Amino acid sequence: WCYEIQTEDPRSSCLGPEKWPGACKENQQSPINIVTARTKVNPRLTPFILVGYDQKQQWPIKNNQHTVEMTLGGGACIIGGDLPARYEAVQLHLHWSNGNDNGSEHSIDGRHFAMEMHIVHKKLKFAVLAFMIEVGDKVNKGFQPLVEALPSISKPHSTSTVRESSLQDMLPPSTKMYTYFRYNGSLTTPNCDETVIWTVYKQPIKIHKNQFLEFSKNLYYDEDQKLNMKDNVRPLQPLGKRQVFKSHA
Amino acid sequence: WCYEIQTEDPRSSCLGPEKWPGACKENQQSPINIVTARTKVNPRLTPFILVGYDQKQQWPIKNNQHTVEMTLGGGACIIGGDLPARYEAVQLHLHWSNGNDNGSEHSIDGRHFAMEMHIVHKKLKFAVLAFMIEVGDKVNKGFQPLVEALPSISKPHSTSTVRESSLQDMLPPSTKMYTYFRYNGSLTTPNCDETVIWTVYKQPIKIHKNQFLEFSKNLYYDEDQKLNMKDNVRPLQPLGKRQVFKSHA
Ligand SMILES: [Zn+2]
Ligand SMILES: [Zn+2]
Repeated sequence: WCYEIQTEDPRSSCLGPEKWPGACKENQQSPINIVTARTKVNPRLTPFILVGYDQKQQWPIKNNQHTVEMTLGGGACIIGGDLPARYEAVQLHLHWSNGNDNGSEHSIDGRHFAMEMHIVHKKLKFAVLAFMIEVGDKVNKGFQPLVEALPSISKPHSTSTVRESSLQDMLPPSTKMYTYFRYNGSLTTPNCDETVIWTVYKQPIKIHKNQFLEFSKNLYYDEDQKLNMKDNVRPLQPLGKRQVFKSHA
Repeated sequence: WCYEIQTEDPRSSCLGPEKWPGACKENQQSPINIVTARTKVNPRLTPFILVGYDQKQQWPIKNNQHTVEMTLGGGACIIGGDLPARYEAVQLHLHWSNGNDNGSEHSIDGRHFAMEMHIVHKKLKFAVLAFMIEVGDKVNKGFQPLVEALPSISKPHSTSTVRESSLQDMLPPSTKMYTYFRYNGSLTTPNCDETVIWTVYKQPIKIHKNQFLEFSKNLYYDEDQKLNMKDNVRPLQPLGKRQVFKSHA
């Protein structure tokens, strides 16, 4: 399987998003488009309890042929937030594109952002905290460790390490983590298992244009390093019957 | 009203703890002694949601004639933790003594620590988060801002400001804020209103001996600066009928 952009090469054809196996063709899929005015409020959607996000560590990263995957291994976890149980933070990655728009998978009122960061949590089924990233005129110190380590994982399957930093510094301030949307869905990559509880935050994280451009300039999809990594996003999926909730009243 | 140590001067007598007015003589009072083995577990006592503790600020402090009071004004608040509603963080202060023991008001299994920090929250009746402080061989950077500003509030009613810092850096890591004790009680200073929900944490905060000694060496109880501030603790109160809960099973 590969993203649309990967099937543009005359030779070496492979399965585009429209031809993905597994549960990819099912009913409840992700991403989705959030229509703010149609969301129902649910009081129970109170801010999450972040355990271990304040711990600085050396995070092992790698180019997994689809994105930059940063392994967390349970050094942190989330409790509460109307979740069924406690979830251990397993990994983190991002989806991005060419410009300031049409780079995020989900969209809030038809608007796409520059990138989208996904924090996957394994039920101690999947709790994925999705954040939108916007490009700004200010350097975001919290994203510096990741940016600096990209030049090392240029080649697919490369492995490296990010200097001492915490998950907290990458996320927006806690006073901005009040408003979010919640809905049942699935992974946005094969086999697209429909066992995910999504939490997409309203407030985006802001990084500088140069930190942004650094991703596609350094990462590659293939061994020969001919295709720079970008447009690694899956197109919007139909809402179907499910409802999308908002933490706010 | 004044603490025991203040009634030792031959002249100028005033109301010691045993002669405090208001609700001070009532049934449900604080501090108390926590007997770990007699505490009942309550699942609902999950970690608190800290809102705004990660925000660095210039905190206005003052010697309020009884301790160092650091005003927070609601820049932060707590939600959850089986509390009835959301509580706004109003102020912070400490109680201390002469040595590594017998300096904390509460005690865990008859053991007292060097100091005790109180974070008061106004119901948006009172939610007070109490932390024990232990003296160690390592400098605690998070406590540096407060220590440096003590030399300024030496005189009673003095006012000053603490350099940019956050409430978070003073508290122990989140992975250590799982275990705590909860019980109904009151303020430990007149008028001793019995409208407090206490949360005393098991894991103490560690500061250097020199940061410790800095408190009594700099603060004074009186205008003429004759009595250094220490032993500003109230003696243990009888448990009575109420039960003390533990977050852990
Ligand atoms: Zn993803
Ligand atoms: Zn107190």
